[PDB]
Amino acid sequence: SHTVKIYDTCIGCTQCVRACPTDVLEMVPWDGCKAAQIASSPRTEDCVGCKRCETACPTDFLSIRVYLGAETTRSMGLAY
Amino acid sequence: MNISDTQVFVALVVALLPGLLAFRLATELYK
Amino acid sequence: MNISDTQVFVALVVALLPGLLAFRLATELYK
Amino acid sequence: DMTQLTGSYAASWLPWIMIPLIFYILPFPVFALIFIWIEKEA
Amino acid sequence: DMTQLTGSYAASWLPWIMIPLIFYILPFPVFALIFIWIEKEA
Amino acid sequence: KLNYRLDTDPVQPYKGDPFNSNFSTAITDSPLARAFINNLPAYRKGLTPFMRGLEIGMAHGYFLVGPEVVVGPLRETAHGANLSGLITAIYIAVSACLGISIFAITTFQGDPRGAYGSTSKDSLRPLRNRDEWYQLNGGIFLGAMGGAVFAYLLLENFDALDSILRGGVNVN
Amino acid sequence: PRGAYGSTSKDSLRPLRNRDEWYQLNGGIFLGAMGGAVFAYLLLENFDALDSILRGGVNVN
Amino acid sequence: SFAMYCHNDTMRAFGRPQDMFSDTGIQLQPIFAQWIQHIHTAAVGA
Amino acid sequence: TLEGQTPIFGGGTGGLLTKAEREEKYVITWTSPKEQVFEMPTGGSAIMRQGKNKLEIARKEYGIALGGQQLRAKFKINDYKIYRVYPNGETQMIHPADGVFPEKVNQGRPKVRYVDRNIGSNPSPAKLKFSGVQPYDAP
Ligand code: F6C
Ligand code: CLA
Ligand code: CLA
Ligand code: CLA
Ligand SMILES: CCCCCCCCCCCCCCCC(=O)OC[C@H](COP(=O)(O)OC[C@@H](O)CO)OC(=O)CCCCCCCCCCCCCCC
Ligand SMILES: CCCCCCCCCCCCCCCC(=O)OC[C@H](COP(=O)(O)OC[C@@H](O)CO)OC(=O)CCCCCCCCCCCCCCC
Ligand SMILES: CC1=C(/C=C/C(C)=C/C=C/C(C)=C/C=C/C=C(C)/C=C/C=C(C)/C=C/C2=C(C)CCCC2(C)C)C(C)(C)CCC1
Ligand SMILES: CC1=C(/C=C/C(C)=C/C=C/C(C)=C/C=C/C=C(C)/C=C/C=C(C)/C=C/C2=C(C)CCCC2(C)C)C(C)(C)CCC1
Ligand SMILES: CC1=C(/C=C/C(C)=C/C=C/C(C)=C/C=C/C=C(C)/C=C/C=C(C)/C=C/C2=C(C)CCCC2(C)C)C(C)(C)CCC1
Ligand SMILES: CC1=C(/C=C/C(C)=C/C=C/C(C)=C/C=C/C=C(C)/C=C/C=C(C)/C=C/C2=C(C)CCCC2(C)C)C(C)(C)CCC1
Ligand SMILES: CC1=C(/C=C/C(C)=C/C=C/C(C)=C/C=C/C=C(C)/C=C/C=C(C)/C=C/C2=C(C)CCCC2(C)C)C(C)(C)CCC1
Ligand code: SF4
Ligand code: SF4
Ligand SMILES: [Ca+2]
Ligand SMILES: [Ca+2]
Repeated sequence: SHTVKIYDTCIGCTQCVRACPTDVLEMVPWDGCKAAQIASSPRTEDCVGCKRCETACPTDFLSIRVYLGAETTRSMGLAY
Repeated sequence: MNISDTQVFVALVVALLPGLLAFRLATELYK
Repeated sequence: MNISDTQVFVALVVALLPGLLAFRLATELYK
Repeated sequence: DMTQLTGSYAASWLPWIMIPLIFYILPFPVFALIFIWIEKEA
Repeated sequence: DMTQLTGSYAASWLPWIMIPLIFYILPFPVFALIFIWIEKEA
Repeated sequence: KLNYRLDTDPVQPYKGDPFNSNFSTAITDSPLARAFINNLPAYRKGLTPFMRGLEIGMAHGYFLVGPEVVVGPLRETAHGANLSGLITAIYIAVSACLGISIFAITTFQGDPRGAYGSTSKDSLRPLRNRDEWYQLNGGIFLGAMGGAVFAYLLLENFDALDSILRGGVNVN
Repeated sequence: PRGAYGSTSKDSLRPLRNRDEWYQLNGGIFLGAMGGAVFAYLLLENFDALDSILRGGVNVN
Repeated sequence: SFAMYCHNDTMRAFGRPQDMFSDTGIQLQPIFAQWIQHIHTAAVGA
Repeated sequence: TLEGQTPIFGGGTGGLLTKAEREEKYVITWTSPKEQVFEMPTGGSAIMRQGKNKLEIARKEYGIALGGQQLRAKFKINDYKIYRVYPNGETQMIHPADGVFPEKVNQGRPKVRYVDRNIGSNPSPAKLKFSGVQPYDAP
């Protein structure tokens, strides 16, 4: 499966969670930013690696990073 | 002068049309 | 005057030793 | 010559194969199909 | 003559047997062996 | 306001399941097509795998001889052309049987992947056991060799068979 | 069965422990041996044609 | 189509023109187009 | 078992394949106020019925797209759930994980795969040679 990491520069804008097409990310309570929330990736097994979350992330540099790893049936996006 | 090779082959192909329709009618009557 | 039948056969027999040693080395490297 | 079956008509090779096909090649498979049809359990 | 493959070198039957063996006799068994090797379950 | 009109649709969902990636057409579900396909030796009910393989081999090895006989590089002479056709059929059939053997070897390890798993419901792939595949392969090889030899014997005796089918053997 | 084919035998070199397996083996042995012998016979009967085949002599015409 | 062109190439390189797909080897006559030509020529009486 | 009536659909080639019966399958269930036409995830148009609807799909992305871009965005339906169904009949409700949509922060959700630094402080790979840990996984 791919690896999705969230760094402490997250501002809790929830854009990456909204952009994910397979529900890998979710917003969890936090105290490091004004929004009082941070992104999390509890379901990286469903991550396809589309990197839509990285596209949606507004911070510079990215607060969410996707590292492509071992390929599975669902990470390759195979319906067969 | 009898018919040629092409005419015989054309007749064989044309005869397929009543052949298939005969099968359809026979199966329809069997119902 | 090129080599004879016996020389070709001797070369073929001799080439067996590097072949077996290559198989041994490949299997050892696969470990 | 009149020592063999021949044909001056077009495609004289057709009876060469159709006669065996209809009379002693296909009839046994056709009988087999009918036998299966009439012996099928309800 | 130049109507057939020949060989003036020693043991000219050797290409005659080895070209088929290496190029269209053994390669399919070798491919089968490799396929078995790469498809084996852990 | 919304009328799918599925009840009057000439093309129905396949086997009543609209989400099985298939349609009920004249090719897939007509009575004649169903009878023909299901009564082919690959699908005929009750057949042992060896008999399926035997029938398939006979048919395939029979017709595989012809192309090299007619348009092969030995077609200038009858005997050479027939030999080349027989050899081509034998080579193709042996390659196919080796492929079947290695398919059986690699597919049936533990629970097979894909359509040959225990939970698979692929109606088009009914040979779910390795032993069935090996029996099928033996039948395929023997039938293919037999059909190729039968075609080769018929072609080698083409003059005799031509005299036979014209009554020329009744002169004496 | 006596010896290595008994039920309690553990002869790993003799795995065909059933009578039906031996008859299935024999059927394959006979048909395979006949086919292999005929295949060698056909190649030897056609040695002249095969020699021209493997030397390209069939490409003259 | 293209593999047959490659077959023609290889056969010509071997010096085996009789095995080529050509008017003098293994012919592939477009009989339907020729028939259409003949019908269209004979339609006007030529 | 999962309750709901399948939408009106005449069939198509974008449905389930061998993977559905061999490895896994997904089911999206929802409730609509009326019967209306929607777009199937793999092409074609279907009619969702007035009651509770259940749709079988091959990939989780199909269900996520249908629920978000069509059910919520267009039809204002928010009660859809996505389940993963295994060949042995075992079914787990996977979306939403805890009954609250992931984009809305919910108490009790732990931080997963969080790195306590900015991305520019990842160690160089030369540090971790032969250690088996990636720079992003470094402590
Ligand atoms: C490339 C292409 C190509 C080519 C090339 O060009 C070819 C060729 C060729 C040539 C060589 C021959 C002719 C020769 C003459 O003319 O003369 C002789 C005859 C006689 C002798 C004949 C006599 C009579 C007989 C014996 C009868 C028959 C029997 C049956 C088979 C049985 C049946 C059973 C059941 C009922 C079905 C042939 C034949 C063929 N086929 Mg070919 N081909 C091809 C293809 C195909 C395909 C696809 C397919 C489908 C599958 C096919 C089929 C078939 C069949 C069935 C057949 C027969 O029978 C024949 C024989 O073998 O024979 C012996 N191809 N072929
Ligand atoms: C009912 C019409 C009829 C009848 C009685 C015959 C009779 C005959 N034909 Mg024939 N034929 C016909 C129509 C007919 N033909 C038509 C329309 C064609 C053109 C497609 C041909 C083309 C044809 C060829 C090419 C050859 C014959 C030959 C023959 C002879 C041997 C039988 C055979 O091989 O059949 C072959 C028959 C076909 C290839 C196709 C037949 C198609 C017809 C229309 C089927 C009729 C079915 C019938 C109405 C249903 C019966 C119902 C049942 C209750 C009785 C035999 C004298 C052979 C011959 O000349 O031997 C010396 C031969 O080689 N026929
Ligand atoms: C790497 C060296 C090398 C190369 C490239 C070739 C190339 C060739 N040889 Mg050859 N040969 C070699 C060494 C080599 N020879 C040696 C050392 C011997 C004496 C044992 C022979 C004896 C020999 C005979 C008797 C014949 C050929 C023939 C041929 C031709 C057809 C191929 C064939 O049938 O192979 C046949 C090869 C062998 C019987 C033995 C080969 C032994 C070598 C050392 C193996 C090399 C393996 C290689 C290094 C590993 C590759 C690794 C991979 C990652 C690439 C081809 C031009 C045929 C010919 O003349 O056709 C016209 C033929 O009939 N060879
Ligand atoms: C299926 C692919 C295909 C395509 C796209 C074409 C396209 C063409 N062919 Mg052609 N042809 C094909 C296959 C094909 N051919 C085959 C397989 C044969 C051998 C019988 C021919 C024999 C042929 C001749 C003799 C002539 C053409 C000609 C032409 C051209 C005029 C069209 C025409 O009316 O010809 C008519 C074509 C046919 C009647 C061929 C029948 C094609 C059917 C529909 C396909 C059935 C075979 C199928 C591939 C196998 C079925 C598989 C099974 C699972 C069902 C055109 C460029 C003409 C040309 O060159 O004009 C300048 C011409 O004179 N073709
Ligand atoms: C060279 C000529 C050789 C002989 C002709 C072909 C023989 C075999 C033809 C039929 C085989 C498959 C049977 C139907 C396929 C099939 O399964 O059909 C099924 C059909 C309906 O069966 P039931 O009503 O019991 O329903 C069962 C369901 O599975 C299908 O609805 O019943 C029949 O058998 C049809 C009637 C008998 C057959 C009537 C006469 C046959 C055709 C006559 C005309 C021939 C013209 C030939 C033109 C080329
Ligand atoms: C005419 C030439 C045709 C092509 C050459 C022959 C192809 C087949 C040769 C190997 C078959 C048996 C495999 C080993 C028998 C065997 O079971 O070995 C087992 C060996 C170790 O396996 P594992 O480490 O998984 O342990 C499993 C245990 O059961 C054995 O330790 O693994 C291999 O397959 C070896 C490495 C792959 C093969 C390396 C390259 C092959 C040789 C290269 C040099 C060729 C020289 C030729 C001189 C004449
Ligand atoms: C030439 C050619 C070809 C071939 C063709 C063929 C092979 C044909 C065949 C044909 C045939 C072989 C036909 C047949 C037909 C048949 C018919 C026409 C029949 C009919 C029948 C009837 C009408 C009757 C019916 C009935 C009823 C109704 C009921 C009861 C039962 C009965 C059966 C009595 C091809 C395309 C390859 C190519 C081009 C050229
Ligand atoms: C003559 C004669 C004979 C015969 C012989 C023979 C039959 C031979 C053969 C030979 C041969 C046939 C050989 C071969 C060889 C081979 C080789 C020499 C190879 C090598 C290789 C290499 C070196 C490489 C390796 C590798 C590695 C290391 C790893 C990876 C993989 C690879 C493979 C790449 C006899 C005794 C009977 C008798 C007397 C006379
Ligand atoms: C025909 C037939 C069939 C079927 C069959 C099958 C299913 C088969 C399969 C087959 C197969 C399944 C085959 C396979 C093949 C394979 C191959 C062709 C391979 C190759 C390989 C290679 C080429 C390698 C390479 C490499 C690697 C990867 C590594 C190391 C390096 C090297 C380079 C060596 C059926 C039963 C329906 C019926 C009867 C007839
Ligand atoms: C679908 C259909 C069709 C088609 C058909 C076909 C495709 C056919 C084919 C056919 C064929 C292609 C056939 C074949 C057959 C074969 C046979 C019948 C064989 C037999 C064999 C034998 C008898 C052998 C024997 C042997 C052995 C086993 C060993 C020793 C040696 C000998 C040689 C004695 C048509 C279009 C018309 C129409 C429509 C429908
Ligand atoms: C250990 C080794 C070795 C040895 C080897 C050997 C000993 C081999 C042998 C081989 C052989 C000894 C082979 C054989 C094979 C065979 C075959 C491949 C056959 C086939 C057959 C067929 C294909 C048949 C067919 C048939 C039938 C079934 C019926 C009808 C008729 C016919 C003929 C068609 C060497 C020293 C080199 C090196 C080191 C190691
Ligand atoms: S890479 Fe794609 S699937 Fe994975 S978390 Fe990012 S947006 Fe979601
Ligand atoms: S990772 Fe980026 S997109 Fe996601 S919440 Fe943090 S700042 Fe927003
Ligand atoms: Ca007589
Ligand atoms: Ca030639």
